[PDB]
Amino acid sequence: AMEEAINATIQRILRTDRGITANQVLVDDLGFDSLKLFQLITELEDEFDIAISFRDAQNIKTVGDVYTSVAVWF
Repeated sequence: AMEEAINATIQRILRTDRGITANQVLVDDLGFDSLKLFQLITELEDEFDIAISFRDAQNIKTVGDVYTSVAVWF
């Protein structure tokens, strides 16, 4: 639900219909680069009306880490 929305945002940014799962490494598995990671953080801040610290954004490695970064607000 929250997760489905995060997956949709991930898919929109990467322009893919591939399935998204919590174990996927953003860079190694999904092909995020620095621009697309910036898009992800800022899109989610705007989508969910939340804020994610730079430090936490730095430390996000997997899809699951993205879920728990948003989950803390809900």
